[PDB]
Amino acid sequence: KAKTRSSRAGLQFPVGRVHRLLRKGNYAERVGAGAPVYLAAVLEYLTAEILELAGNAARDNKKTRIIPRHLQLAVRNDEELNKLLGRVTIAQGGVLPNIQSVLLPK
Amino acid sequence: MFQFVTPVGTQNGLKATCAKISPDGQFLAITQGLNILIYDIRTVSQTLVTSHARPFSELCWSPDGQCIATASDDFSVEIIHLSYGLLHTFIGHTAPVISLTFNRKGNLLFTSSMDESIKIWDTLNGSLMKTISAHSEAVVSVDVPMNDSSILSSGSYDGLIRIFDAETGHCLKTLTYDKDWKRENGVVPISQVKFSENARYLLVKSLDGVVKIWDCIGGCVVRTFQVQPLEKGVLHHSCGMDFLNPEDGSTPLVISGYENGDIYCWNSDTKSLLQLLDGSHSSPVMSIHCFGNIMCSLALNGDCCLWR
Amino acid sequence: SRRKVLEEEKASDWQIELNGTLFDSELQPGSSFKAEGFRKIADKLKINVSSSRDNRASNRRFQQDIEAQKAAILLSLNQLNKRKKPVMFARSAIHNWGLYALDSIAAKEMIIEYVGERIRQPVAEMREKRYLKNGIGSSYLFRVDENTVIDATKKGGIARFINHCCDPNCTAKIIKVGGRRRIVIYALRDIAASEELTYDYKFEPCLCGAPNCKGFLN
Amino acid sequence: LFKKKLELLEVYLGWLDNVYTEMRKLDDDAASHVECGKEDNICGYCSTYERIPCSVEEFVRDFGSNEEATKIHEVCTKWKCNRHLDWVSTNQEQYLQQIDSLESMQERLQHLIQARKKQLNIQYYEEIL
Amino acid sequence: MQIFVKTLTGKTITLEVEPSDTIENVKAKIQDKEGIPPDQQRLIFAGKQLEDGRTLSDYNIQKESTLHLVLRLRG
Amino acid sequence: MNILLQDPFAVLKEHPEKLTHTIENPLRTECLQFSPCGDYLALGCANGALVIYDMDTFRPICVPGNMLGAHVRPITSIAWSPDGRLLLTSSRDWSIKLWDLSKPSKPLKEIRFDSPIWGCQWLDRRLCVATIFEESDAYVIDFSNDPVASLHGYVLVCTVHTKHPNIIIVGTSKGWLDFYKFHSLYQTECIHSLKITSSNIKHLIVSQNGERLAINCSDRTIRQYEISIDDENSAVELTLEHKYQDVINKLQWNCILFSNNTAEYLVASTHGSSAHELYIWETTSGTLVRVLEGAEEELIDINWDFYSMSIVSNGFESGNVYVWSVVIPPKWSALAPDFEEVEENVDYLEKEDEFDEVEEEIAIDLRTREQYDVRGNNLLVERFTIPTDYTRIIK
Ligand SMILES: C[S@@+](CC[C@H](N)C(=O)[O-])C[C@H]1O[C@@H](n2cnc3c(N)ncnc32)[C@H](O)[C@@H]1O
Ligand SMILES: [Zn+2]
Repeated sequence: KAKTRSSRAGLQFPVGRVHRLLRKGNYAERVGAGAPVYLAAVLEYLTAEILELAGNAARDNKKTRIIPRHLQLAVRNDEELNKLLGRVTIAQGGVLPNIQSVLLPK
Repeated sequence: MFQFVTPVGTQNGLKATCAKISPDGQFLAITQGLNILIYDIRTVSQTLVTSHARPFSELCWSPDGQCIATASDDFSVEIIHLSYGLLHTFIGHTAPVISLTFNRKGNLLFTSSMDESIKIWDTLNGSLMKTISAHSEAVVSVDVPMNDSSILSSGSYDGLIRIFDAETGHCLKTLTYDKDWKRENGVVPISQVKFSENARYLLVKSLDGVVKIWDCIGGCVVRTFQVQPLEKGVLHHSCGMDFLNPEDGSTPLVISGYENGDIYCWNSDTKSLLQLLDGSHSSPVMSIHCFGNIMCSLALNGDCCLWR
Repeated sequence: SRRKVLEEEKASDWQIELNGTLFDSELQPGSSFKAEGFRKIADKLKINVSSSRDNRASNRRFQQDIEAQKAAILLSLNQLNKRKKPVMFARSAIHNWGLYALDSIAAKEMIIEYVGERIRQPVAEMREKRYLKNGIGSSYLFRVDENTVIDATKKGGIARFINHCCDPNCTAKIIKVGGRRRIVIYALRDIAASEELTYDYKFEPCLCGAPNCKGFLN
Repeated sequence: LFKKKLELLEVYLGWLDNVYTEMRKLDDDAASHVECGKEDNICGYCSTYERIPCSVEEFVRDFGSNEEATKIHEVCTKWKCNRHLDWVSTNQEQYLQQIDSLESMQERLQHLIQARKKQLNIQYYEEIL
Repeated sequence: MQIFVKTLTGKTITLEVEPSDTIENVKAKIQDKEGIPPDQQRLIFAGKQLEDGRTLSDYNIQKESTLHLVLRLRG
Repeated sequence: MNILLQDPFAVLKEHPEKLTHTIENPLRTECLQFSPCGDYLALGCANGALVIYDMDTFRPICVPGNMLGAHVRPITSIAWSPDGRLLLTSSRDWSIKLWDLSKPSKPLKEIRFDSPIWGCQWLDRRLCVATIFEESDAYVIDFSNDPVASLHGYVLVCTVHTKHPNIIIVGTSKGWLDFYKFHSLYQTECIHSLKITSSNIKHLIVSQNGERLAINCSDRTIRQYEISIDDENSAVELTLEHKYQDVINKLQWNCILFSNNTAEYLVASTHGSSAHELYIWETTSGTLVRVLEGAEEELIDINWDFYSMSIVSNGFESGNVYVWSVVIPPKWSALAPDFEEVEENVDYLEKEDEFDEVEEEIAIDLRTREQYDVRGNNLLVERFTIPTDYTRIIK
């Protein structure tokens, strides 16, 4: 019987899909047979690392549905996920609360 | 039954605290205020002068018979080489230190203080290693076993008999309750603790003359020795106790000296008393130290004796 | 006999001066320890790991190892509030035991859940009465809601080692995970390393020790 | 008891130190024979200082093209061979730190005598009383 | 009689057994209650690993005792 | 003991998981070797300096050869004696030096050669087996009075079988395993040979019960066989069990090692650039299970200690010695006799009673000792103690 290529490596993200995208995206003339697996592992690691902080935020905000504001918080509150997404803008993410100290009353 | 040999001790001077035989059954280290007497066995004595500023409470030999540690109330502890004078001055405590002992290898020394804490010192490099603050009371006795060197028991004046580790110093098991988890007037200070020869059972004496043997794996008492009249069971000093595993002994014995000059002998397996000695009644026996088939007893005076 | 006087004066004077130098304390009194000295004085004069990313990665790897093992079975799920900071327990000022942060933590961040056995209200009353009976007199009860309380006197987490202080640096909120209410402890203000975790009990004597402070836990 | 304990200090000063210095000094001529033969190329090997024989008649010509590998006074090397390290270079260093260790315990052990004496003066101060 | 089996994960199961049951019977009981095959588990009591062939009563186990179940985990 | 009392969840981990300490050596380390029990660490420094640290303090306890006879240049082998008393070492100074650790000022015995050394190995009696540089035969030095005797390219690594100490194994510089039967004193005939690769064998390790063997080829692979012996030391066969390698960047291996008795785990250290980690595979299935990730430099050597259960490895660029050990956290649950800690809110069930207020003679053996601990390490083995030297303490 068949056995999905993304299940032989303990991954959730599809490996046949990533392989077809690498093949038909015109990145190189030939694609190693283990490159899609590595890339899919890295993709699911990053998405889990951001979804975890998003869930932590949505829970510490007494909701139970991850929502764009929670992703904006999870990203801009980190320090390395902030450099990976320094140029992006997350639609409906608002901004991070911050007020300068020269402005706060004395 | 065990016959007497000779009361060689020097009963003149200040009061003596203890006398522990050397690990080869050859020497007797007795203490007096700011000095150490050394009796050979042969009949001769030598003397070592210390560097303390107060009378010291306990001293114990080294597994090679080449050093002596001493615990003086000047808040420091002094390890002196028997032949090359004083060697190291551990000066980290902030309270009168009481008891001391080091492990089978002489690689780390264990000190109990009134700071409500314990300290693990490094002998050779003279530096401190660890500090274990797990008491709100007077930590009066610490003891590592001889066959093992990984655990150490700790008794205080609040009943807490803790077990820690020499490698990392965490609390492994506590067999009793302090004031917060029992009726406050049920407390009973612990005087002297002692491991069995295989570190599986714990001998313990309290300030009501009882002598218990705990199964430190199950945490439950299994044997209790006592004097059926309560005349001197109630006591006030570190009235010596010890263990006597005879060479090819059937069942080892427990020995204790109460606030009289009395010394008892109980068969641990049967609890039936076998023999008692007195004076040979004059003063509270301050310490007993046994060995393969011998025993040195020291009363509150310079009164010193031994048996066989 | 010249040695007697000579070495006596030399060593004695040197040793007492050495003790004086080593004594930054107040030179408390005390005799030897063959005297039956209890000195049970009330006031004592003496004293008194990698990152979060590594931790979350190790936790997810362990949980997915469990989920890969699950093909052989339930009886294996984990308390979901694993995102807890590293703390420790040691002797404290406000009371005997206390909880010290092991690493510097920021503000508005989860620290630990206060976990114990769930009981109703009359059971809690009976239990606190019986504890007052046996000399416990140290309530560890916590109110989840009107008809349920957590009891951590005999079973619970190290969150039972956090003392009440008139000025807290940690608060306690009530999340609902899996549809059930639980008590989490958030960092109110920033907390540096080796700092005791203060927290306001709101009980409705006080060894507070705070600069500004009131004499009642009530 | 003590004269036996630290008369070995005098042993450690004199006897093994002169034997090892003589064994170290032999390597000078054992190096000089091979050096003068080599200067008249192949790396003069070791294994010729044992009794410092250098069993040879005329080293400038006994090494001559006829026989190359030191048939007599046999050094390990036949040619520029990396088989050995040719310990003839810096051989003294071994003996040098050898005698350096000699001198180190010498100073340490002299200090130990003084400490023993500092304790034994007090001994006869207590034994007189 | 009841004995306890404490799993690392935080779960304790209260198995019903008799002192005359073999340890193999105990492993079978843990399976038929929880579905864990006896081959993959590992039972520990009082610091000593319970030996595969012997019996429960060999270890003097009586009712309401607790003992630890660790898994011989793998890929 | 300290383990019987511990809970059997955090004490029965299968291998180290985090690094705890990082010894710094002033010289550069080249060889590591624990004592037969996890007591002493005999380091061989860069310039023949040989120190013996103690695992309770991590600071030196004895420097053999302080009087004389010490080593002068990089050391290449350190082998302890099963009791703990004697210690064999060999360096690039061509000399093999056996030290009696009851008088560690000077070497007890020593022999000299005509080439650098790769490794010395103990047999009991007193007889070692040595592999010399560039030579094609091993050496049996039964030096109770200093005699030496001899016994497919070259010979690099030797190792004696664990169960049958008469069997000897050796790997060649051309791919040949050669076995020997020490059926005599100084005459040994082979019993088996074969050639499994075309490159140099670099390591020959064997489990403690002769039921496994591993080989590190110069090719970037690790060959694991299941050896077995029989027939009065004549029956000998090999069955290929697994081959391990680095699938991503094809790095090379620097040293390999097994677990204690059944060898359920294989630990290897990588060699190429950007290689700072140790791999840990199983051996039954052969799948990767762990990667030790502590150091920041190429790691040369490895050593496992099963009593304290710690992995020790010396860096290459710096010269430090990192230690990965099992860590057990302090349990507050111990502070009282009945303080059981939970992780999640447990529910409570109550009997109808709770609302309604209101000789011994057990077997006791105090002189008997315990043979095996929780892990399964054999206690009661003779553990000789290195005598403390006081001369270097007064200053
Ligand atoms: C969660 S327990 C604190 C743990 C306690 N230190 C121990 O050693 O277990 C809270 C209880 O400790 C005592 N306590 C805590 N904080 C206190 C304070 N500031 N003043 C007085 N008692 C306090 C009270 O008995 C209170 O009910
Ligand atoms: Zn207050």
